[PDB]
Amino acid sequence: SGPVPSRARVYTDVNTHRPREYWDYESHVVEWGNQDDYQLVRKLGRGKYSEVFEAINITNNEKVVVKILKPVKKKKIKREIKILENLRGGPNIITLADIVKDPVSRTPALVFEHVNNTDFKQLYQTLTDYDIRFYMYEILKALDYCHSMGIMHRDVKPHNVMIDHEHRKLRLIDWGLAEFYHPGQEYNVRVASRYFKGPELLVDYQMYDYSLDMWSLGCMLASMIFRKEPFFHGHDNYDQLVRIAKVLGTEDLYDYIDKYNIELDPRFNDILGRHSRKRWERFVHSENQHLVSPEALDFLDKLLRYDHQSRLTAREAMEHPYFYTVVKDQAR
Ligand SMILES: O=C(O)[C@@H]1O[C@@H](O)[C@H](OS(=O)(=O)O)[C@@H](O)[C@@H]1O[C@H]1O[C@H](COS(=O)(=O)O)[C@@H](O[C@@H]2O[C@@H](C(=O)O)[C@@H](O[C@H]3O[C@H](COS(=O)(=O)O)[C@@H](O[C@@H]4O[C@@H](C(=O)O)[C@@H](O[C@H]5O[C@H](COS(=O)(=O)O)[C@@H](O[C@@H]6O[C@@H](C(=O)O)[C@@H](O[C@H]7O[C@H](COS(=O)(=O)O)[C@@H](O)[C@H](O)[C@H]7NS(=O)(=O)O)[C@H](O)[C@H]6OS(=O)(=O)O)[C@H](O)[C@H]5NS(=O)(=O)O)[C@H](O)[C@H]4OS(=O)(=O)O)[C@H](O)[C@H]3NS(=O)(=O)O)[C@H](O)[C@H]2OS(=O)(=O)O)[C@H](O)[C@H]1NS(=O)(=O)O
Repeated sequence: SGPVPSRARVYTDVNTHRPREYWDYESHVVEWGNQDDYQLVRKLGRGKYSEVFEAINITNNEKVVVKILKPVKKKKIKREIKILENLRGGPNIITLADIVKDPVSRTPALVFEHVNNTDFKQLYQTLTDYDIRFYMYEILKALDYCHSMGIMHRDVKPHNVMIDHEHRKLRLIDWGLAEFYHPGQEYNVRVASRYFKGPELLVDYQMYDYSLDMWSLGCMLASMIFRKEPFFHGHDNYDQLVRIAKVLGTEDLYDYIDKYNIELDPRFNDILGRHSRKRWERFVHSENQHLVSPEALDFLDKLLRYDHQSRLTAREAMEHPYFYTVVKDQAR
């Protein structure tokens, strides 16, 4: 009889009470600049939607990052630009410095403040328990800020968390998948990376909200305290839900399905089966035990829930005992 509607527990009508210009990005007017103001120094990477370069601003010798966008709908470019502008200056949000076009190619490119990146692959094993708590708290600052501004990131993963460990700075980047939250809107479930997709994406429930990001955060946390990246490592979008079900159990999954009257893909009942909810001690061993504590397990359990409404909000997560010490150290 159709899925049951859902509304965000927090920041439900933030966009409704703001002026139309804030969230109606299709009508945003962009003043494009000349990319000749920047000389590309070196290539940093080739992402899924763009190519990234370290560049120099020849007008003031500023080190910057130039993200030349691959051919995509101008609607998405406007969306990312508008979101970056609305969030500019927020805590732990990457800063859009300029918006330019190649004078000959007319290809759009976004200019960002430079951040001294540290690769998460080599940084995982460097992180102590306290470092994990600290950087999780910083990510929570960024997520709560963007959620309070009516925006869900929809692509939270280690690749999109730049960390300067020398100065303990953190930036949440890559807002090309972010969207404005509007109550009752049905969103595309073909977003985010497979390993960090919330169950609502895998079962094709389109009326999701900021809580999606929180699920992603949980996944990240599970990979850090357990030293298993990625934690839910599925072959495809169906095997991803199967890998989740083998940990969280199938009982809560089918309760979630029935609560929202979600029409499950018939190829799921052939592979989901019946699984108990595993205790987290199952994943603890001598190599990761120093990163696991009762507080970490309680926090992670409150993040990884099938029901998106029952997940902690970013603000609620910032108040968990797992971060107490961090908060204590931040009062200095
Ligand atoms: O520029 C600059 O910057 C510079 O600056 C400075 O330097 C200076 O100035 S001062 O002042 O300072 O001195 C200078 O130098 C400059 O400026 C100047 O100049 C320039 C140049 O000159 S000339 O010579 O050239 O003139 C200029 O500029 C120009 O222009 C501009 C513009 O235009 O803008 C630019 O361009 C670019 O970009 C753009 C954008 O931008 S913004 O701003 O906006 O950001 C773009 O455009 C876009 O596009 C187009 C086209 O298309 O082509 C148009 O559109 C239109 O049409 C369409 C059609 O369709 S069809 O169908 O046919 O195809 C429509 O529609 C749309 O689309 C479609 C499709 O796609 O298909 C669709 O979609 C979707 O959806 C649907 C839905 O349905 S239902 O069913 O649901 O109901 C579906 O169906 C479908 O299917 C889908 N599709 S798919 O594919 O996906 O599947 C729809 O329909 C839609 O979409 S949406 O999204 O919207 O929804 C539409 O609508 C239309 N529109 S309108 O507007 O018209 O109405 C347009 O135009 C647009 O669009 S929009 O959206 O945006 O609106 C373009 O393209 C570009 N180009 S390129 O080349 O690059 O590519 C630039 O800049 C230039 O150009 S060029 O060419 O040159 O390059 C300016 O203006 C000046 N200034 S003043 O002021 O002075 O004048």
